[PDB]
Amino acid sequence: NQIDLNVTCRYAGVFHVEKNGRYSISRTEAADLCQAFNSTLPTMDQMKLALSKGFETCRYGFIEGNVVIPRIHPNAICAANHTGVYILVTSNTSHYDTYCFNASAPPEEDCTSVTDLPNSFDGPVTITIVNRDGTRYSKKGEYRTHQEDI
Ligand SMILES: O=C(CCC1CCCCC1)N1CCOCC1
Repeated sequence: NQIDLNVTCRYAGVFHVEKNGRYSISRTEAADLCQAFNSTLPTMDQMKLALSKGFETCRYGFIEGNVVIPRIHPNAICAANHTGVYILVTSNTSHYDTYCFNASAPPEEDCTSVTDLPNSFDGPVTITIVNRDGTRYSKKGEYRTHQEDI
């Protein structure tokens, strides 16, 4: 009973979270997952400020109201070579990664590692935070509040 959560740098408090190395989070699970990091789904304004500070990924993830990819450098295989906060318009499917926003993070680029899952609740799952540099933090708990996500 294990969940891997790959996390990034925080940019103006915004960061990316990928679950189990594949697109696998529903919108309900995404809000619960950010709450476990004492965080919320970013607003579009919060995401645009994060982009302006250096944030980009090559993965679709939820924000409040949309599924997006923040892009700085054009790349043909990331958001069809677009720049800016690219918004997914047409998809058949419902599961993506998520973005999260923590208001207490530093104002600009924070590329230190994540060393805690501060607001997870009691549960049976071994949850492992995996940083880009490979460092890990594990703790037993749960974050999902909706049965359909378990
Ligand atoms: O776990 C924590 C805080 C513990 C430490 C405290 C300083 C920042 C690095 C790690 N967070 C989860 C998601 O990003 C914002 C905060």
